[PDB]
Amino acid sequence: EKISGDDIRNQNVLATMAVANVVKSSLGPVGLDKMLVDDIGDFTVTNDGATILSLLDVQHPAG
Amino acid sequence: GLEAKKSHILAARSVASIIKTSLGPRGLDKILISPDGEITITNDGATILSQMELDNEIAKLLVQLSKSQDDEIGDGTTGVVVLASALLDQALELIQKGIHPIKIANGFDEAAKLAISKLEETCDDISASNDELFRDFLLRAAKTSLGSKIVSKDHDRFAEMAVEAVINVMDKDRKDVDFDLIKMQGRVGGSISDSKLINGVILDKDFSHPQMPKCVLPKEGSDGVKLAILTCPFEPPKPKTKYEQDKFKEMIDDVKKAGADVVICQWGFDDEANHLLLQNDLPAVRWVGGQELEHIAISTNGRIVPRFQDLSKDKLGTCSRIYEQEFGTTKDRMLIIEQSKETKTVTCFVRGSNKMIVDEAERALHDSLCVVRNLVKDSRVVYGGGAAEVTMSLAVSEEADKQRGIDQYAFRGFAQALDTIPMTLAENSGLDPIGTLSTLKSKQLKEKISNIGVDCLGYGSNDMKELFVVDPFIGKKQQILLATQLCRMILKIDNVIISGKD
Amino acid sequence: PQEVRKANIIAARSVADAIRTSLGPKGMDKMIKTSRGEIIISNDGHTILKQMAILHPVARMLVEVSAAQDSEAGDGTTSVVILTGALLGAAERLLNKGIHPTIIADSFQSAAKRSVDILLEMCHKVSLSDREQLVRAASTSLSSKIVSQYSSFLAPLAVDSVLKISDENSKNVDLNDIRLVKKVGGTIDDTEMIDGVVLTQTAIKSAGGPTRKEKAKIGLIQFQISPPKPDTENNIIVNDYRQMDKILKEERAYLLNICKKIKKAKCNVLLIQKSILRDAVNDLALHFLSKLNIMVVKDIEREEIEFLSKGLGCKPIADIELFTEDRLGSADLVEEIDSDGSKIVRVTGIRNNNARPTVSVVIRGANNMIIDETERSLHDALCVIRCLVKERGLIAGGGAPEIEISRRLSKEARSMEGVQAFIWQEFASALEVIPTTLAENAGLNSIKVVTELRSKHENGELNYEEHILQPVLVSTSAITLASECVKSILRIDDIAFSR
Amino acid sequence: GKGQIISNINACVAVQEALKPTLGPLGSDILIVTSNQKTTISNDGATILKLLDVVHPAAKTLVDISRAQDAEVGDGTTSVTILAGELMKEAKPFLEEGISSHLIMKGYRKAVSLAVEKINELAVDITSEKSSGRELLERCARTAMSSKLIHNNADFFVKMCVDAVLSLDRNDLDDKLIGIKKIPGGAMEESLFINGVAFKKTFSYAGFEQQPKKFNNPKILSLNVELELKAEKDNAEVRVEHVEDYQAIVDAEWQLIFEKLRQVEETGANIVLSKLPIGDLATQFFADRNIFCAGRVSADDMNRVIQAVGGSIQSTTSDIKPEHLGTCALFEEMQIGSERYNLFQGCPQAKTCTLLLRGGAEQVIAEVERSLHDAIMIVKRALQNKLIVAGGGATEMEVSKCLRDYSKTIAGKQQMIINAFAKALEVIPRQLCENAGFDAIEILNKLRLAHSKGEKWYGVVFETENIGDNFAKFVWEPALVKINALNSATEATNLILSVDETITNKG
Amino acid sequence: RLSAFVGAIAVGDLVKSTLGPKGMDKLLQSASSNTCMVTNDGATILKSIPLDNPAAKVLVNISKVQDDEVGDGTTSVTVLSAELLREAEKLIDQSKIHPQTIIEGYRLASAAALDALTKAAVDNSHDKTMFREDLIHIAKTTLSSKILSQDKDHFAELATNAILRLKGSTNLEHIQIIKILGGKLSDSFLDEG
Amino acid sequence: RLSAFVGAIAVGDLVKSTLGPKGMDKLLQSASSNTCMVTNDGATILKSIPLDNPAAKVLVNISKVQDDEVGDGTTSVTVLSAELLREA
Amino acid sequence: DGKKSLAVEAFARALRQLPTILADNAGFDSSELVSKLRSSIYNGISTSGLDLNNGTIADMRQLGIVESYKLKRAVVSSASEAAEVLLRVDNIIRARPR
Repeated sequence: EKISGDDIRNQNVLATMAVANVVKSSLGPVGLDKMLVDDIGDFTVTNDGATILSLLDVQHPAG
Repeated sequence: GLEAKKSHILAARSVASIIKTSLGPRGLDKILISPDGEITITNDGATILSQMELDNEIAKLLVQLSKSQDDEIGDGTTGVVVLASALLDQALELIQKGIHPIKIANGFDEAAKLAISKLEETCDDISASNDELFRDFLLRAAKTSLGSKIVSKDHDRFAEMAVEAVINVMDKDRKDVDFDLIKMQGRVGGSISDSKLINGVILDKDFSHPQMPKCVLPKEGSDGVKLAILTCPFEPPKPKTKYEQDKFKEMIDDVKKAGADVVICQWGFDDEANHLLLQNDLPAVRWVGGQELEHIAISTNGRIVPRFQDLSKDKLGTCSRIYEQEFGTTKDRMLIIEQSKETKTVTCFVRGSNKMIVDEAERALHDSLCVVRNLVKDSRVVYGGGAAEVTMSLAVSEEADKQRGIDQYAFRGFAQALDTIPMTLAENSGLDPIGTLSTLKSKQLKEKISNIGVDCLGYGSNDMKELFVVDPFIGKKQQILLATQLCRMILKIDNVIISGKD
Repeated sequence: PQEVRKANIIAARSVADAIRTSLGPKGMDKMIKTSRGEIIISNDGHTILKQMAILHPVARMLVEVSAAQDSEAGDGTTSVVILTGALLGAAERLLNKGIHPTIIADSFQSAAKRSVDILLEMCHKVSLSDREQLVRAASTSLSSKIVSQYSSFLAPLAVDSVLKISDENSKNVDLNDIRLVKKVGGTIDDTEMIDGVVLTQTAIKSAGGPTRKEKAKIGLIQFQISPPKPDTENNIIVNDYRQMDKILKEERAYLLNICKKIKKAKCNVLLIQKSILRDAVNDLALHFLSKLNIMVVKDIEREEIEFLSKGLGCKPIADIELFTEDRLGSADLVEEIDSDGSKIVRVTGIRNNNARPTVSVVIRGANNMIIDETERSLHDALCVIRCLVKERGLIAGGGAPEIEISRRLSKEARSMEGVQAFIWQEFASALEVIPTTLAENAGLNSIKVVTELRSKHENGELNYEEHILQPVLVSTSAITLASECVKSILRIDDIAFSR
Repeated sequence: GKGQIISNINACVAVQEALKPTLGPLGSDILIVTSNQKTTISNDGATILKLLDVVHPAAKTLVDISRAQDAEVGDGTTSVTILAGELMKEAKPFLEEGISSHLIMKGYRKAVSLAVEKINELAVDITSEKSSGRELLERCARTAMSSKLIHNNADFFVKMCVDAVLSLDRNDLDDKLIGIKKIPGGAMEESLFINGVAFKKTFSYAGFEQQPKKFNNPKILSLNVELELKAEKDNAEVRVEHVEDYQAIVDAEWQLIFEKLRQVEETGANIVLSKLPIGDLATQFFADRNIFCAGRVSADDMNRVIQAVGGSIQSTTSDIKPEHLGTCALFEEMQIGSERYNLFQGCPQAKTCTLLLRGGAEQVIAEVERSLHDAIMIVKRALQNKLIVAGGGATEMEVSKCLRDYSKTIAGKQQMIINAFAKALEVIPRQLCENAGFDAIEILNKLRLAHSKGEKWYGVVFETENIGDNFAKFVWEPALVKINALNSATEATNLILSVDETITNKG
Repeated sequence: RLSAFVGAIAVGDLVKSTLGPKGMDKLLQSASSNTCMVTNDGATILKSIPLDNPAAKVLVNISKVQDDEVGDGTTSVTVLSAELLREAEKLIDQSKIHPQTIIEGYRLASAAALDALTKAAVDNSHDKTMFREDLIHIAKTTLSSKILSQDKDHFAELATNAILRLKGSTNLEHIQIIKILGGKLSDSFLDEG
Repeated sequence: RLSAFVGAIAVGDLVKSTLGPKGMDKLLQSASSNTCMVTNDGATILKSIPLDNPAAKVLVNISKVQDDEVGDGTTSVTVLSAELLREA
Repeated sequence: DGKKSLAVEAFARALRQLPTILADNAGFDSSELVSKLRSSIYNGISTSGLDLNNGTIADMRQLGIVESYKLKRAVVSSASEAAEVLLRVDNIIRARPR
């Protein structure tokens, strides 16, 4: 598949929107954390935004 | 937005694509079906655009485009639409390149003003040389518009009808020509070889009885022939809802005192009344239309007399004579009224072997009359067929690079849009429009600038000089005007809102 | 059958529509995701078309055009694709007018041949005797590379290398004869141009190797020193210490006889082709050649075999029986220079009658990204110099000559007659796409900038103060290869399955 | 819920989007097809919104506020809707963030209250300073006529335009009092001004070459009944067996018609006007007495005749009073345009006039007539209101400039709301540059350069693309338009954002 | 008959664009798609394309015999055979003609075609220099439709002077073709060594 | 272009069998089915059969004038007029 | 001319369509009789014509089959003029039936 024009510009914004919304709640000392569940069924929770982005699964190549 | 600019070009192109192949002397005819069930076939866009009913608001501007031009010219009906549609083709490519339509419309205005000044230097004059030379080029000028019709066989005979009819209705000092001063009347039956040119009106009457003289007597060297125009018939009166002998004497005495001979009325006459008119030398004419009574008073300088007691000498129309001339073996046997002096109006006599043939020769003859109107008003004349679009394109293309602006692309597309007309005529003539377009250009460059047109009519070459095809210069200026003016009005509409019919 | 040609133009124009936005340093990159899962991105037009995995055959020809564009001019692989799609788009409206594609293909012949002579009129002819313009042309062309300051010393190195291997009047100059040898270590400022050749490997890593020899002969030997290994099945069992030495003496006798014929031939330096099948040279033979003072260099890649058989003037040796001294080469001095764990070997002073223009340049650097981009950085510099040697003169880039040719071709064609005027003026309208993509990718207004360019062409000239110069061979090989590419497309009237 | 408010946002933009190309004198025209099957094309926002008849209640508010703009002022009906609907788009992202709509509407009324105060500061009263009496109105008419096909002939058009306004009392002026009759054909520079009123002259009936067109002081009389012999519908049914009685009933029906016909001669009026067609019977008897009569006159032209010579309309020909008659100074019938046109001249009591226009086509003259209406409103409001403000981007950019500095001293949500209202003021100069073909990206940035140098009068040049002062361009606008536009746009916007739910009952 | 007449026209419609110097090239693609080659040779197109029509296979074996005698003009033979079958559909259906009569009609028509070429054949025995020019013009028509048409003007004297050096049997075993990469096509020369 | 050619051939295909003394007669039927008649005259067949093609009515109207001028060979004129358009 | 060559040639073949259809209506062979009739008339001695009775080509003068000059002239004339009208029309426009 090949997509050109302004259609791909709107897809790149929506792809990076869901990825950026993950760290918006964790910013600052008052920020909140979240759990990352894998396919095995285990999970983990931490307040560090770098650890969440390391284990974050991004399917779209833009994100 | 987007879909608006793209749909307007495609909608205007589809409507204009109908009359493209029909523009020319070799153009193609069409079949028009009237709502009453009659089938009409004509190549003139005036009838085609009027008969075709469409709800598209974009194409309605093309209907009003040739509506005002039909009275001024009448031969540019299908020529202005194709010329205006060519400007929309080049304007669509400029929109996709990021050029606003405002600069496109303003660019077409400067292209028209510069191109008109080019044809003003190359124009020639006819009547400015000799009066006899004027009728020389005018006689063969009407033969061009008659080549696309069945008239092309008799075109040599009918060429003298358009010239003599205009001279009678015009003055040397005034030089005023109007189409209302010329009456076009014809009936079904007969042939086209028996049609002559007669100055006067025809009442289509057998004079109600053969004993009446076929020629009006001068009445002891009187002045002309005094005829009566009345709205009431000559007969014993009858009510319209649900003594006779003495009534006849009272009506005849009023005619002798006024000095009238021919009695013209709107309704038929009694058979007993015509018996006493034989010995009194008083011819009677019955069954005359109401509209025909108005045209008689204009030519014969008469008046409308409503009642018998209103008869007067100044209200009687004066003509030279009234006679009944038989045409072929037809049993119609109409009447001919002559003048033998300059009138304020004329009437053409047109016949044909079929209904549509009568309307074919009637509209073709009227088209040549409108051309003569512009030749008298505008002394400057040029050969318009195939010359203008070729010459106007070369002048704008050379001056486009010197502007150095947005109008440079508008001038390039303007010259390419003009080339659509000669290529369209080349496609109608059965030749390659690719090689024909530049063939007209190259002959105007290496040799000299002249008028060399399309091969549709045919000649040893493409030159229009010897072929004697001339077009009015004032007509060519108004054709490129309304075409460019409407093109700015098409881009002027940025939104289309159409409601329902309640 | 026209539906095939109408679909081939649309399919090819859709490819050039994405490539025309990547032209220039301000062009937009394209995301490419391979089927294997590797994600790569770049603005190179040749890289996009190579990894695109093109299926449709007509679109596959654009890859060969970009490959031939880099093999000849070396620059403009993106611009040549844009011009190809422009002629297909301009000829699309010609098909609606009833024009057969053969006339369109034949009309491009007179337009391409005339555009070359017109381009030479506006071009300013230069000469190879002036080195001031040659260095400035190669230095400014490196502004597209990571190192701006280190590009100043690289310009005169590439110019002086070509002027020594080329005469005053030359035509065909092969840049593949100059091999760039990259090695980890060193710096960018330290670079040397080695006359004869430079290899990719060391000589002897063990003890006893001289590693340096004066007045040495170098030749290619495809043979290899190994113990006898017949293709049949054998069994070796040694139950006694005397039996092991007996077989060893029989093997060392065969290993020595190979070295005896080499010593009698006065061979200072030897070359053995690397073969993973069997062993190249036994360790016992290295100790035998150590006392003989014979330099041995192993692990020679197969790519350099054809390079060493030409520039060195020697011949490949398949068997020792056909090995003679007359088939070897000559070298004045052979030494191994070690700079920061380099141990690189250089050869100078060939002095052979069969010698040809082959000069090797050594590239040094610390990180892998240094010697990598530098190899491609100097590769583009030799291409610019190659354009001036084949065709003298240069033109000002930036879409200026594309419009100037369109202005002169449109005016001179108005004096033609008939078909000559209509069709042959459509080639000038397709040349405006090159300056248009340059203004759009830079954020400038499309129509407004092009109108400003047409204003200065009547008064001014092609020019120069911005130090932007495009070689003439890029513009020459553009229209030339595009005329043959568009012709080969329209001449295909159908595509059928044949097996 | 919030879904109804979002639905009202796109409804206001859809109405605004249609009025964007109609903003400005050079703007595009919109095509509207009424259910009456009559093609109507105009750039005036009033007529545009009245012919749409939008069923949407919030979109109808933008139509209703345009009628209020046409009532009090009458100019700027297009810009008042564009400015009102612009706040719908600016408040769209604020609704998703949780900002209440009432806090947004509250910040507008504080910004408009401060904007009206700045309008009076920018309005400078000037009459006789650096200007004369005649050149004051002439320089204003050439501004609206610029960038048009009449720019070359505008020299002769201004003289006829200024004299049309001065022909009426300067205390009460109305655009409907100035008549305009389109004459197809002829040169544009040959048009003349008429002091009286003219009509179409639809009379189709024969009897010409009588009733000469050269009069001195003819008396005008209004005709009601029909003077022709045969009636339109009814008749008289008489059954007689006598031959002589057949001719008697013909004159008997004519005797009843000649009764009221002869009474017209007793009045002694050479001019006879009637809304009904006059047959050949009345014009034949009036030919010997040199009495002119014209039928099939429109009702709109008959009302102007009463206000011209001070006439009256009477039912019969008996009770007509002598003071109901009127006369002009000169009567001349012009054949210009291949058609004869009657006109009146020299009426001192005339409250109306007529301005004839000539051109190459009817569609070309229609653009000249509408381009003149924009110039008449500028000439009319010059003498009426002495307080004028600089238009064409001048005032529009400054109102948005001051609100940016005043918002820095205000804390809370109202800071970004005023900044959003100041940004909402940028749509007016935008569409002016887009509808004129100029680039809106470059001019918007270049205009803000000199606009920050302290001079508040910098406008936008409508002729050649550039930034500069409209004071030299002679672009003038009254202060009542700028004040009422901000109040009408805010009042209409406050009613749309205040609707939480739309309830519609079917029946 | 419907499959043989229409099937033979479809075969002739493929190579009809390969006839003449102004003709066009036909592109072929296999399942692997990497074997695609652009060539104007009619023998390569017919032999490579598989066909399930048994009537179309007849023209394939006949074209092999024509290619062995000369090697050119094989495209004109297929097109001429296809035009006779295309016009035969109108002769059979609407013209009421027996198919054997059509076969006998070509026999009487072939005798008139050979007699026209016999009366129009003119040769000059004297002035062998003029006969050499005739071999130059014939070689130009054989090199047509091929890339060699560029240098064909230089290749005209190459093939003409080569045949004049035989003076013996027409067998082609005397002329050996050698092809080496590098250099322009115009660098070819004639060598008897 | 296709409606005019097929429409003209369809008119000629009706009277093509009525030409000559050895020709064939065409049968017509109405809704009542009791008005059926057998005649080979082209003037009776063309005028009775209604047609939805206005281009086909032009050939019928021309044949009406030709039938009054001579009266014989009207069928041959209709067929010959269709042969020129069929070969087109 | 070039474009007028096939147009005039097509008119000659349309003239032979009348005897072809006439032979089909009679039941005879239109291919054999019409073709053999052209060979004898081509060069000299033009007498015989198609006979619808016996099935051979015999003399039309002996069988008493002749046609009038004015009758055959109107057939070739009116048909040639009527064919040009239908071929010239490239478009058909039908209004709303009432």
